[PDB]
Amino acid sequence: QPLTLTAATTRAQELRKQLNQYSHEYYVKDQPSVEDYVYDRLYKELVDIETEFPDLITPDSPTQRVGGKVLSGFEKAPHDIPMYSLNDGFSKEDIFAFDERVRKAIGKPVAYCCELKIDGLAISLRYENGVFVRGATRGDGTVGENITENLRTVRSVPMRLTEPISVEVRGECYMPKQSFVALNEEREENGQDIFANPRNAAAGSLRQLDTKIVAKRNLNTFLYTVADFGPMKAKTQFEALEELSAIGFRTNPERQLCQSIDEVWAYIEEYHEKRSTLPYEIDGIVIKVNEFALQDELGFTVKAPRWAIAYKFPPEEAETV
Ligand SMILES: NC(=O)c1ccc[n+]([C@@H]2O[C@H](COP(=O)([O-])OP(=O)(O)OC[C@H]3O[C@@H](n4cnc5c(N)ncnc54)[C@H](O)[C@@H]3O)[C@@H](O)[C@H]2O)c1
Repeated sequence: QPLTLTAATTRAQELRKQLNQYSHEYYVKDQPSVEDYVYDRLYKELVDIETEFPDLITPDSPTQRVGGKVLSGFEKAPHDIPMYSLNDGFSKEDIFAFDERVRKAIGKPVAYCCELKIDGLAISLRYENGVFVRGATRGDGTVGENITENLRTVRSVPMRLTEPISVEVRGECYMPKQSFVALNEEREENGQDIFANPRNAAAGSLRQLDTKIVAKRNLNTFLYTVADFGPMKAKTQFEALEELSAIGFRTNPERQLCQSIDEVWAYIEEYHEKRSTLPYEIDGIVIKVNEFALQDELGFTVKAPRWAIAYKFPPEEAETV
């Protein structure tokens, strides 16, 4: 073990503080001081040390936490069903290793429902008898910020479902490139810190206390998770996407159900190219175990599901100069 117990402990402490500090600025202030990959590199090191010396994992470690503390100002939005993060992949190997773990837990190969990781803000919508009653941010996974109002200024968010059914679903809220571009040119004239990336613009907007502003910003959505099914009958993630659409939610069409891990990778390769042709920023791919009975079997860890993995994409910005 290249690292000695002392070297890893001290390193894990440095890493824990440094990373925690950065999370606070990124979630609790939507004003990060470091690039996302700088954070990711450091985060990845912590994970390696924690994996090499599990005895060093502490409750305060960022590996044990999701998102961040709620931005006071708004009303607290407890989550009846917890929200999480996802485990990341940065190589074809990671994708294959993930498949390898799954196969070992299921005992056979499984088909994956692949989707584009829409780069925006995480949201949760609550419906009671077809009526939109609450919209929330992910927060720290157990308590978000109530942003129902703000969310009602968004066209795609349906006010009443197609059936007077009660359900809870999650998805993403974003700002198309088209508008990110525009908005900024405007803010510049108003001498305001033009938004860094489409992600922070959306987050900066939705977490704005004055809906008056929010309304004019122009955001869209994509729903991809059913938290509380109510009377929904889908047994697979691929079906749930159809059902979510069918009851009135906007859902992303690029999804593809893959029967082999080779197909998953090709899907990843594919959209990594088409990327530019899309009107919305995507920060990767989300590979999901299609069968729900199986997702239940795999379960979650303190921070993320075992039945999914997110292949990360550097922002096209960094692939285009
Ligand atoms: N620069 C910094 O200081 C700093 C600090 C903290 C975190 N970060 C960044 O935050 C991110 C990690 O936080 P994260 O919890 O979002 O981890 P993650 O990037 O692995 O995220 C998954 C999230 O993506 C979303 N998503 C989009 N499309 C989806 C789909 N089809 N299916 C399922 N989910 C979908 C969900 O909202 C979900 O919470 C990284 O990009 C990291 O670099 C940066």
